[PDB]
Amino acid sequence: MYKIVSDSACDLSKEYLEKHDVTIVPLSVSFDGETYYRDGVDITRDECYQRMVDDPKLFPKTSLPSVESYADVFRSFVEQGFPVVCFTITTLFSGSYNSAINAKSLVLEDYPDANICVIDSKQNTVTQALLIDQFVRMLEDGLSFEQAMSKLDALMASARIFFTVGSLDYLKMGGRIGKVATAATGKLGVKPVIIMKDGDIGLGGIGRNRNKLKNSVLQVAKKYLDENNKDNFIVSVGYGYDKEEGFEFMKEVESTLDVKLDSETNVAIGIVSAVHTGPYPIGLGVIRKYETL
Ligand SMILES: CCCCCCCCCCCCCCCCCC(=O)O
Repeated sequence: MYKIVSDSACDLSKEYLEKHDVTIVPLSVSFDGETYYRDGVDITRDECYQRMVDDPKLFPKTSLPSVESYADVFRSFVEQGFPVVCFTITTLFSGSYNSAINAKSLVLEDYPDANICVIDSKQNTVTQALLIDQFVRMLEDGLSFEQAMSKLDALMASARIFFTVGSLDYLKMGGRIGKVATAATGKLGVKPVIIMKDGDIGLGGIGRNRNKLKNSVLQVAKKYLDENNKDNFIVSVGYGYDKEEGFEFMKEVESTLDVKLDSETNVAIGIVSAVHTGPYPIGLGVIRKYETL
């Protein structure tokens, strides 16, 4: 029996965490740059979105989890004899992974025969949730840790997020915009269609109208799924401030792609991503079914 751990960027539902025994190590958010609140623990996802929606000039800051936060979780499981597997947001967005690496080392000092595996998921939000869920599936289906790890690279390489946001303001201010900043996207009124793959974000298209942008998101995903064998993928949706739009989007996804969503890994996009996307991200994530690899 493994104790699966993730940082809070994965956005897995309360229900999922209880059902599959996944433990979350929270990132923090600050609105004034002085006081920080642990994601989901000291503040709720809905409250954070509200602060941003109420104040379009407010740019909050995120902070990686402390080494001690990871260490206390690792330690409590390890002294019970549990092997630990810990997933983090992509190292290209956050130093979360390296906090966990330092925390593993800390715990080893006091428990030299401890089994702790730290994984740079190379994902975020929906695809981090999809990857964790593939791992949860493999272990529940009776694969050994080694058998599951032998599929990890291919799973991570196959993951994609296809999404759009309300503006470039938060991405630029938060420093992770990277290749999504171009001459075209810098023009007044334009929003990007964004693709997350291989641990980072890139530009998949542009537009101006919310509904047209969501249609472009779907067309970009459809091309990828068609190329790679749609039947062999799990598909889930992530939504931001407007839950109704999210549910309606899920219908468009199922209709356009001719799939049924895996609802367990649908996510209300969390604070970690929202601080950087703004309160209006919407999109879908996909990942290969391990069985097909
Ligand atoms: C369907 C899901 C759509 C939302 C996808 C958003 C994923 C990529 C957007 C960029 C996210 C940057 C997050 C950086 C978090 C930094 C945390 C920290 O301070 O260490």
